[PDB]
Amino acid sequence: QDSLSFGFPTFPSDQKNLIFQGDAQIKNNAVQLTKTDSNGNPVASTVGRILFSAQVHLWEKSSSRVANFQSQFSFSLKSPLSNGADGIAFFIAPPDTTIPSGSGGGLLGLFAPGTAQNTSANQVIAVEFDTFYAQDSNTWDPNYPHIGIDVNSIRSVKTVKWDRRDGQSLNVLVTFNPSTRNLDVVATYSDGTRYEVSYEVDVRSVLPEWVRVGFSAASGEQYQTHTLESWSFTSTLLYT
Amino acid sequence: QDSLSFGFPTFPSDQKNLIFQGDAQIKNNAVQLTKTDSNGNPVASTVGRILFSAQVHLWEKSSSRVANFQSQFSFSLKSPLSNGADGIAFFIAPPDTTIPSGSGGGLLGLFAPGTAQNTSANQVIAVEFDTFYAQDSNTWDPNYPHIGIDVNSIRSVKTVKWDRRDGQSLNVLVTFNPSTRNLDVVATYSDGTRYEVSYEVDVRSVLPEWVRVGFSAASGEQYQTHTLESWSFTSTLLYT
Ligand SMILES: OC[C@H]1O[C@H](O)[C@@H](O)[C@@H](O)[C@@H]1O
Ligand SMILES: OC[C@H]1O[C@H](O)[C@@H](O)[C@@H](O)[C@@H]1O
Ligand SMILES: [Ca+2]
Ligand SMILES: [Ca+2]
Ligand SMILES: [Mn+2]
Ligand SMILES: [Mn+2]
Repeated sequence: QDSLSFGFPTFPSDQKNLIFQGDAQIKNNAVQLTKTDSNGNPVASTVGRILFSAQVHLWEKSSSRVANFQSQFSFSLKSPLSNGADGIAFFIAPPDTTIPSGSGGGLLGLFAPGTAQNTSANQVIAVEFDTFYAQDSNTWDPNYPHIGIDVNSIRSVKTVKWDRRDGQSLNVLVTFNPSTRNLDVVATYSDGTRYEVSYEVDVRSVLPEWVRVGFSAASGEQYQTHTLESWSFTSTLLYT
Repeated sequence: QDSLSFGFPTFPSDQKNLIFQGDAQIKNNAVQLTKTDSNGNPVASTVGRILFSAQVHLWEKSSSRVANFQSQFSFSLKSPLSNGADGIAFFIAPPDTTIPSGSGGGLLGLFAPGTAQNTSANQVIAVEFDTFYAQDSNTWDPNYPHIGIDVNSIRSVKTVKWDRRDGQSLNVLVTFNPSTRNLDVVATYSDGTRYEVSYEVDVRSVLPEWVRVGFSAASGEQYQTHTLESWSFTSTLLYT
């Protein structure tokens, strides 16, 4: 289809169109990307991702068209630790994408250690909300919590300072305009605090014509829940 | 998802989200539901169907909601014969539906011969565009071409006389309003000739909560091409 849209105002346990990978599962009408024990507390060493089952037609070689897409979602992170980790990301990848071996912790379930900073070795565009930046292990990160735009590498092409707020929902709107090739991210907390970051990228040179969209999160030695609360997505092919 | 929408203005050969069954295949930017020969001519004894791959949440018991949905599509029928057969149908059925054994010809690839008129044995709602009605083999049909609403039986609960026009595209809008439980069908040719048929039906008592939607067509001894040219669909769960 040239156009596709879907909306999850909440996530009831009865799901048919989500691909669950790793530890991801539905609990209390939300998607818990990372594992929680019986009491709902976060645990270490866990990775989980979800993908929408239908493939999205991102661009079409034959017709010179590229999709205009918008992804709106909300999530919250909670941890009793002072340094909850590692973060959650909205991502776009080839349809057969699976969790790479050893992609836990700071790799966010998106990259393999050996090629995490090798741009010619990956095909992924992701928007990360990264809460762990210890310079000794997450050497590629700026030294503070941040929102980053990742294009084929865990070392973000761009980051902006962000504040992690325990148990508070962050609403995010990610949009891509094929005319300007701008990928824009706008995130807000309920008190109006706003974060914005934009990057120009030709998706046709990074991803295949058909892709799958979803979310990924992970926790290494440090941990926190990564709860996806709602998600709506729309995409339509346009002449450029 | 509570809401789902997709649009196919045309059908390029590179499809990823369609389930093809029987003889259905893409050809010249359209879906040819029934088999054609090397030159594009329709042939006898063929059945074909397509279904969109993502499942539609038609109703939700826990919340007492039922979806409002709209399906718009256009198709054309062509045949060397003056009495082409057998017809095309838009249908909604359980997700695992497959072509029933012996469902060719007048059964339109939707019902099994032995239970075609047994309402307690089927789970399907279909809107048929039936061009063949000989009473020796299609004993359940009115004696004229017709559009019909089928609820668990090949013997339509409601029909309207219709005119088959060789090679002309018919534009169809099928809508279901949960507030009134009315399934409405409006079909029009480009010159403005219009046909309408509606029926009140509680989808909750006929189909499961999750379903798949698609099209089916067949040709028995008499034949014609059944070309699906475009298709758009949208569904939204509503409390009514
Ligand atoms: O969880 C914090 C931290 O723990 C370990 O050091 C590794 O798993 C890192 O990749 C991760 O960033
Ligand atoms: O095609 C016309 C007619 O041919 C045969 O008689 C059978 O396949 C019927 O079911 C069909 O309606
Ligand atoms: Ca990090
Ligand atoms: Ca018939
Ligand atoms: Mn980072
Ligand atoms: Mn009929």
